[PDB]
Amino acid sequence: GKKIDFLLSVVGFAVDLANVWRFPYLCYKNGGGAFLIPYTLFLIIAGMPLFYMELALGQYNREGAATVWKICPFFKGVGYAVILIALYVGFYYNVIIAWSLYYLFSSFTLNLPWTDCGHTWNSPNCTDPKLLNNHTKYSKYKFTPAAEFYERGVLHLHESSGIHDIGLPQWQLLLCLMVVVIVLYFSLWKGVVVWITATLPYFVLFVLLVHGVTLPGASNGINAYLHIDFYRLKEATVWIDAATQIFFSLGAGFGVLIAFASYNKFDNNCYRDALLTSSINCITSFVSGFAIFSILGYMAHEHKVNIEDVATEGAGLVFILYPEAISTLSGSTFWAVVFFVMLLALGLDSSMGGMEAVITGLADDFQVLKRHRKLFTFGVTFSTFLLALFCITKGGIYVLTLLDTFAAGTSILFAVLMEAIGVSWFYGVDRFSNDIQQMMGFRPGLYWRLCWKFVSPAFLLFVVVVSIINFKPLTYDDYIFPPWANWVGWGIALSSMVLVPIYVIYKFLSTQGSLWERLAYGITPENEHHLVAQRDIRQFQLQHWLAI
Ligand SMILES: [Cl-]
Repeated sequence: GKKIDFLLSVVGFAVDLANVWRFPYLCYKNGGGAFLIPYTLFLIIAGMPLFYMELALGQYNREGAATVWKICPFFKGVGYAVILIALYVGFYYNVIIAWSLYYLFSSFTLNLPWTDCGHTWNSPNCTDPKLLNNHTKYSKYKFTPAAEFYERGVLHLHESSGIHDIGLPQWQLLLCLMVVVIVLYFSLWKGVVVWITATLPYFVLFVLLVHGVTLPGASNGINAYLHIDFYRLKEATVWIDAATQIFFSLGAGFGVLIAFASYNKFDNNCYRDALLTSSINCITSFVSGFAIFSILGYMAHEHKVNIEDVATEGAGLVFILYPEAISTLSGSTFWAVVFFVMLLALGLDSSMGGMEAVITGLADDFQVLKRHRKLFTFGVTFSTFLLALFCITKGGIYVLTLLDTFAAGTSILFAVLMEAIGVSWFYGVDRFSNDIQQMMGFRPGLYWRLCWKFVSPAFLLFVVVVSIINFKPLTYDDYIFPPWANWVGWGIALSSMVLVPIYVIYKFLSTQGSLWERLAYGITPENEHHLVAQRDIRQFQLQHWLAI
């Protein structure tokens, strides 16, 4: 009875829109398996400890992303940075849900629009494998009925020459975005059915696996998935992608975990939560990759194209793959409806989590907003609506790619690294362990403390540095962005990165007293500031810095 509720809760917590939409094309962009090795390694080493850290911080301090830094006042800039990262992601995260709503609306028919050519949106080059009996060597084969539908009857991308000619918003995606935004606002306006939003993703995935294994070309897709290329592992692109996707799927670095845990019971078991979430995430990622590559092998067989060229490597890979596998099921209309309802539910839940992450973080800092949740929610929602309108234009896919590349890459990694440093070195891993013992009754093991203090920061710093010194100019399949687009993306990435040093400078300059007094007040918890006048600061001793 109640244990069923516990199950539903944990499984729903372990699923995300990321695992269903983003992981497929990141695994396919790399070799598959070659992406799972770095994925699992980083998952354990950095993701599990930092997920546990964020949950414990939120639970113990009962604060959001920003105000939780009363323990170490100099990192409120890190809190602000994660809130800004969360605000940036929503702009394009809400457009991926409008796509799901459009596909659901298009799915209410006995002849799915992506099954064959002959529609108003099909180009003369549309090739239906059933209606007819090569393809360069390194193009992405955009002439299939499903790709044609996605890019011309939904995106209308054929009316944009690049990110310099995005055009005007598409009026159908406009209505879908309006509906999504209204639903979010009315689901968030009055405070902080989910049963069927945690079981459906696994039923869909199970059906996908079982059915796609038994397809004419799935064997070669599985063989490609299970073949590992280490010369790919020697490039750091896979490592950067794996780290970013880990922090996307687990929800760390967005302020969502801290805000959600601020409402948890003080005695809730965070260690069990972290273990279960990480295990489910790993298993789900592996199964999702398996099914995705089985479908990719099927399409490679059907279209007589190389597996590396069958589908796009960016956002929309799912909107091509999943319709193409649904069209081969019996009663495909029912399956399309079910699948796109599943996508809508998952996306709405993820957007609600992120928007709540932002609203709670900003309301804890300013009480006026906390007293006017309706108006503040409306403001956040309307800003998101406009900055997402930017992404539903004819060239909106280019803007979405730029955002999905730059709004949480080196920025989210840097923010999580700063969180770990502030919690482990300046606040004290020993103090954090004592707090965890006070909450849950047992102290964290040596592995957790080592990961929090040395291992996870080291790997995070390595990946952050490598993502900067080894930066590949942005591209969308065969399209190469103009040089200024990369500068715009890097400015977007820095807009949140610079909030940490800027706030450190501001806090230092605001505090009164001599240099040492200002430093002590900036590194001491606000509830122990009376000790500063007594010249009793742990951080000014070697024992604090040599503590694990
Ligand atoms: Cl994932």
